[PDB]
Amino acid sequence: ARVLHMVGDKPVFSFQPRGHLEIGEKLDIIRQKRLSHVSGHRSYYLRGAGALLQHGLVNFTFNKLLRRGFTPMTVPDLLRGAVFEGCGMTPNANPSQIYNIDPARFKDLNLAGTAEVGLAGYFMDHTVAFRDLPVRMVCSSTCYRAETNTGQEPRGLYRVHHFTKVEMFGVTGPGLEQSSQLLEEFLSLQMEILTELGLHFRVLDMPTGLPAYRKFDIEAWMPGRGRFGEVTSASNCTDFQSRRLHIMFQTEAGELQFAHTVNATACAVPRLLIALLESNQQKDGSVLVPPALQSYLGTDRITAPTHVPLQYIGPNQPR
Amino acid sequence: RNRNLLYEYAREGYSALPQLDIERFCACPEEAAHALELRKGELRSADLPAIISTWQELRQLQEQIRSLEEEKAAVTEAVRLRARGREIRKELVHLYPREAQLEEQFYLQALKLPNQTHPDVPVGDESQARVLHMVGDKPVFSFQPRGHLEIGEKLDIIRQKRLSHVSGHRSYYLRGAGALLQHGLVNFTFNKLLRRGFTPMTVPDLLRGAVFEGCGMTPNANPSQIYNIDPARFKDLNLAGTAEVGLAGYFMDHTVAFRDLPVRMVCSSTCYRAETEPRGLYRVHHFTKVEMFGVTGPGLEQSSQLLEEFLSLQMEILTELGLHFRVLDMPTQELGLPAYRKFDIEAWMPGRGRFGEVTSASNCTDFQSRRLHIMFQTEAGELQFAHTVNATACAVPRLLIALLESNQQKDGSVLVPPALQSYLGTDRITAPTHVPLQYIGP
RNA sequence: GAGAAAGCUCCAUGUCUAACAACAUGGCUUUCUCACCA
Ligand SMILES: Nc1ncnc2c1ncn2[C@@H]1O[C@H](COS(=O)(=O)NC(=O)[C@@H](N)CO)[C@@H](O)[C@H]1O
Ligand SMILES: Nc1ncnc2c1ncn2[C@@H]1O[C@H](COS(=O)(=O)NC(=O)[C@@H](N)CO)[C@@H](O)[C@H]1O
Repeated sequence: ARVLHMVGDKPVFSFQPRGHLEIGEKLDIIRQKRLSHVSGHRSYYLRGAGALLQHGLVNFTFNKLLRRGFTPMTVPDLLRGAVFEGCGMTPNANPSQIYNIDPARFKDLNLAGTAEVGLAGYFMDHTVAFRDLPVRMVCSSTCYRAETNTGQEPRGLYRVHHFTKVEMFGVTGPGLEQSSQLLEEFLSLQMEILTELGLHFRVLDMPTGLPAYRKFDIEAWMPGRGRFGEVTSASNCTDFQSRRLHIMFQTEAGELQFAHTVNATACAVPRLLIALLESNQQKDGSVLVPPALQSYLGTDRITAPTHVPLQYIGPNQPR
Repeated sequence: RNRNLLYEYAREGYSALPQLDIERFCACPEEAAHALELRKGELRSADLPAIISTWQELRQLQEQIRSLEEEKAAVTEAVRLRARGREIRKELVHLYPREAQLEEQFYLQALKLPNQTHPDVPVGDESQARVLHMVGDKPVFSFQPRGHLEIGEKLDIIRQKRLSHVSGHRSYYLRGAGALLQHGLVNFTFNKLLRRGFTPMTVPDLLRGAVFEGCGMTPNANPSQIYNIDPARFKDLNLAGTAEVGLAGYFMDHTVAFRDLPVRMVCSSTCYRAETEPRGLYRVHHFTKVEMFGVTGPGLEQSSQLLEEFLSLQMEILTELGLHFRVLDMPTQELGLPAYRKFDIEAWMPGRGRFGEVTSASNCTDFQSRRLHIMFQTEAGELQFAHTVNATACAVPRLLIALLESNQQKDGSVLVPPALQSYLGTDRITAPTHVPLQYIGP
């Protein structure tokens, strides 16, 4: 759990930190009240400034990655079971993070836990030219997680069934050094993105999951939570997604070999929203918008919405 | 076997029982029979009398129950007679199960009833549908334009080959310029609407069955087209057919201030349809489409005006993109259970050779609001049901096909329109620099 | 995410009551537990 780098300075607030859900609810950007029946449990709705922040962050990260040459890509939402097995996620176990479609209606159809499974499926049983390598492509899609912990902070936006997460997938040459350096480049790029946003963050190294040969975890300090929260997880892999999926790359000689796979997360809308809202929290509850995202939002400072907040007329209310 | 989730919801008490429209057209049976037959929904005029008769019986039982309850309350208050109270309690308890069963049967059959049909909607099939107007003309081509799928495979932007093992049938992938084009389209539509003042909103993909029923789609049926998750893993969870279903769920059982009306919400989210063409992007299980849904004022005039503004927005977006598109009013037969007035916009596809429906606008004025109890409280404090209009600004698969085929060239390069030119950064597209994938599968 | 407890942070359907309440089933809001974060 070594801390490789620490950047930024913790903000100083005279008043006590305010929870992200409370700031959002007062501002009305996010509502999570009596949404059990409508959207299931622990779901969330983003409106007003929150939605603009989500689109702005995804677009800003996408533009930065494209400027560096990342090939943009999109993956099918529905994925087969074998693809998940190759990516190291198994849906056979009763507790699973992979939603399972009804077997009678459809056979072996499962929702994409993360965008990585879709990208891995794209490269399944295919050969990439030795000159194209390394190939880095950024895919942005909504990811649904089957189980979100309710024991701690259940009534929070930190853990949600469906979240928007930009994913960067890169194939590299046979050399382990090539994969390692590629992952290093990915880490530098994500760190630069965080610095541009201005969030105070600390990057640590995870010991030894089983699929990843090496791992890097970026946690961002959030004032409202009052504790460090994991926001990104880049984890190298070595001849495992390919050796499971039979993904091979043809070298100049033409011999078939298995390419290495590096997967990193550019950004996730929920954790970034928590950190951004909490870091800029003000006395009146207003949240300052960093200058980097000022162009996308177009508003220097968020203020209470003019529209009146929605009232509850449902039967489960005291009368 | 077969049971609605809205009646179950009301019985358990999750939400207020919906207010049906049977009383509204009970005055004239012939008018309702004619409108329902023209709509030709699952319910037929032949079966309307049974539902009306059950409703009348239910009303009589309810009046009797109210009278007995009033008598019991009066005797209880005066005492606060005992034998009479015991007899009244026995009578009410005996009658209650029968009344509940009658209500279940009547509401079950009544839910099937479709919404009112606008008089200006032509009656017939899709072909019978009238054409409102056409913007643009087919581009002149020296040679026959090729199919979008073939062009995509040639440029490697779209990959649909050998995808059964990974994504199943009818699965597509976007790469390179295709991905940038899709992102540019979503962002361009989003920015245009945001400038117009639309409030951005994001809706969860997963939704419960009650919201779907209120929206008007059939959540569970033998030919049902909506994906339902396994019951053992999760219960009563369905995949959103469209973003509008999620927005409706968000607005369910809530009120909006009169001043805020009209409320316009733009949501971008992935939609999964079972759809149970052999090749191409015309039919895709899952796709990304920006959706504009707004709740208007009580007046029908206001709802219609909002639908007209949405249609104008769709036309402006397609004109800016430059595709050749014709807007045709949808027929009564295909209007559907929850749609009052529906406008279909078809974009010319040279490779396909036929116009393709890409944008659909539906006026849910009285069905969705009544099913989910969406109401707007006025300044005085009264609650009036609010009309809801939902439409789709653009869909990536259909728009990609139209743009690619319209701008294809003999060399194989695809021209990019000026509006998406800024986002893409290249006036045109060229053969991919990267080597296309090689199939090593046995 | 799984289990359990409570009535508040309360709304419904029922057993004996002339009826409030009291005990059940379930919802919702909290709280207590055992568990995954690819
Ligand atoms: N319940 C959750 N809700 C919302 N976002 C989540 C959730 N779990 C993880 N994330 C997001 O995904 C990031 C990585 O956590 S992870 O899903 O387990 N690992 C990965 O996604 C990588 N394998 C490629 O995406 C987190 O830092 C956060 O940004
Ligand atoms: N099987 C399909 N695969 C891919 N795209 C489709 C498919 N069916 C329809 N579409 C696209 O998605 C759009 C959805 O239009 S619709 O389902 O009929 N109407 C709605 O979704 C309403 N929510 C409009 O507010 C179509 O106009 C078309 O552009």
